Amino acid sequence: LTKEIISEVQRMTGNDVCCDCGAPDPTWLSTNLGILTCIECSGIHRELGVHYSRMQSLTLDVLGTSELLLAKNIGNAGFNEIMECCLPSEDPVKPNPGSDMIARKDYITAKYMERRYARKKHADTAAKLHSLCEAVKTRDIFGLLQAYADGVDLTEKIPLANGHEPDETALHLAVRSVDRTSLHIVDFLVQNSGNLDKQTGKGSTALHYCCLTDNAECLKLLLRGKASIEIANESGETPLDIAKRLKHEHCEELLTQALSGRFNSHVHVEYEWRLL
Ligand SMILES: [Zn+2]
Repeated sequence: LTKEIISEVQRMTGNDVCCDCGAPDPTWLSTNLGILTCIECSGIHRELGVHYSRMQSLTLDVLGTSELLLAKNIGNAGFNEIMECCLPSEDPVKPNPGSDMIARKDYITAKYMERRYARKKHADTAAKLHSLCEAVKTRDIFGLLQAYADGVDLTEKIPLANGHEPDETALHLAVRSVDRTSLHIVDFLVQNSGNLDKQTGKGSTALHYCCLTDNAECLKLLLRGKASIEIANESGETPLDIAKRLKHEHCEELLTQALSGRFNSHVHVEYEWRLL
């Protein structure tokens, strides 16, 4: 299963060269970005910290299918189309397979931390948030990626007109609007948001939302991201309380596992991998 998704990921057009230096056959995956790098560039990404890039060997390490949602939907070509859109013209800034560590470090820092080569699309804040909102509603992963390239705050409230509760973020919206074909939209937000605990005007966190609709797959992504299970909504309920009350067994079992400090390592989720 995971092996079949990995071979698919490796065969994606553009995934045959390291995202950052061109080295052939990259095998290191940045799970929150859906891209593949050579081992050398991989070493620099590790230094950036999990708030920027979470590395794992695609062919050597054991992975939960949930960690391949982004790899399956993004890929080097698509990612670089946005992140290297403004790479210098007559100034060969991008490292090549023979480049030293100092050179990869300077480029990788500028590319990912500074976003020096990304296409800055939107005319700031207001626009950025609106595009993020639309990207989620249309389930467009590259639209989410662009918002992230523009440096949008993924945890900020979005200009949503008919939200379920006031002050929803893109994560609240994503959780209640994605399905088996679009879990990766929720995943992108979970792996690139520093705070998965934002609350609606009624104190609801994305976890609460998951329990209200018995969305166990989104719930699994959130727990993997260590969203806090003890935050209560304005009525005093925690997500576990909601799950019990509505009798949503799967959600109850998952939250109870987490509550007892025994939650899953390699998190698998039901998704339309389309590997037939
Ligand atoms: Zn490389």
